[PDB]
Amino acid sequence: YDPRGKHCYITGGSSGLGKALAERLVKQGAHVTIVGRDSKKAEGVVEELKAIAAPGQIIQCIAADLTSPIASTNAIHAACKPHADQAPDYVYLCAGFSRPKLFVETTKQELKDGLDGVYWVSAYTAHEACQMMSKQRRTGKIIFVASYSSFSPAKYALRGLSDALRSEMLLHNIDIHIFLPITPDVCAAALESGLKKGYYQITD
Amino acid sequence: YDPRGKHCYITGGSSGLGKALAERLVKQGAHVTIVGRDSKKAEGVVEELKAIAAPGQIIQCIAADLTSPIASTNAIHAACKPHADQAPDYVYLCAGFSRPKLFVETTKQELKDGLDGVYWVSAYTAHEACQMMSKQRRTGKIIFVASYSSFSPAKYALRGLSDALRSEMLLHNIDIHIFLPITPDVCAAALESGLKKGYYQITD
Repeated sequence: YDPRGKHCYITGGSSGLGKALAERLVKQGAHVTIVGRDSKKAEGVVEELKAIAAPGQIIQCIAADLTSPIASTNAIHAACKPHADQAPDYVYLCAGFSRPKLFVETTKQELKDGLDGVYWVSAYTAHEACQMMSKQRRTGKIIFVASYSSFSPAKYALRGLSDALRSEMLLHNIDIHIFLPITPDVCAAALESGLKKGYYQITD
Repeated sequence: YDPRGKHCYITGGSSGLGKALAERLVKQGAHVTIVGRDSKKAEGVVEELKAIAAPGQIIQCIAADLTSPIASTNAIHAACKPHADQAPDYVYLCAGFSRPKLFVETTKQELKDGLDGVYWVSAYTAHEACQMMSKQRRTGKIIFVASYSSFSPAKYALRGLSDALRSEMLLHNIDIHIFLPITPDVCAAALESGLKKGYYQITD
């Protein structure tokens, strides 16, 4: 886990923990690609980080709804045209919304929306991510982030997919990790902490 | 947990564990409603069980894809027109398919299909189920069944929803349970076993 000079593709990088992670993955000296839906929100942060980058560091961003398989697929693909079609190395999955409610209060379309909102954002990407490194036959990491509710299912699903992959994808020699979390940049340290120390599961 | 004279609505009741459960929930003396997709498969089992029922026991079945919110919603509603619009008492969630594969091998549409296949079949029902007892303001139980992969997420999701509900729905005074499993009828005993003994989590 040496991030410097490495493509770091970070979903949800335009808000809390995801932005934080970019801040430092830059300070250290990576190529940092943030994804989000809000173009201005992200292209703002882009230039904020562009400031403190040393010249020649690719610091781009991409507007996409990562609840669409196609958007998820086109995004990661987009972010490597600059990087000579080199797959990313380190991929960070921080996209998420939390609009908490009561089961009985909730429409079925509300439930579907919340799973799409928390699971697939991470999963649809993670898929095409592996599919990329696999076929290019390169390595590098995939890092999931998790943590009245009824988003809970979606969080468990992530653990579920982490665990399935953390098995499987050591046939295509790909690291798999997951986070179980304080100013975001704190949690950011916890993560880089446990990552250099190689644990598959990481807390604060 | 006295099943006799109680509406027992059982998704996936036309195959393994779900059929088994009907066998005994009849032998004991319930009103038993099996749901499945295969009309002949189910209307077969229906009459098989109709044999061994004592007269006056409502033993019906319903063909529905429980991956549609509307099908899931119309089914449970259908199965209570005979039962004087009385919500079910005991609801058993055994619908499921397992078509195991490699992540890298899998299409994104394959993954979506597998979650729909294992989670929503149970969840879309469980929702309308509660929504029914809640608004009728009656009690009764909701029982989830769980247990290279990439159906794993969907299993974790169930545990996830079980856990969320097992909290929440003790505001609408509704029992919540879950199964973690041998001839199906074995597992069937394990379940009725731990259910009369009131544990929320049940193994074999």
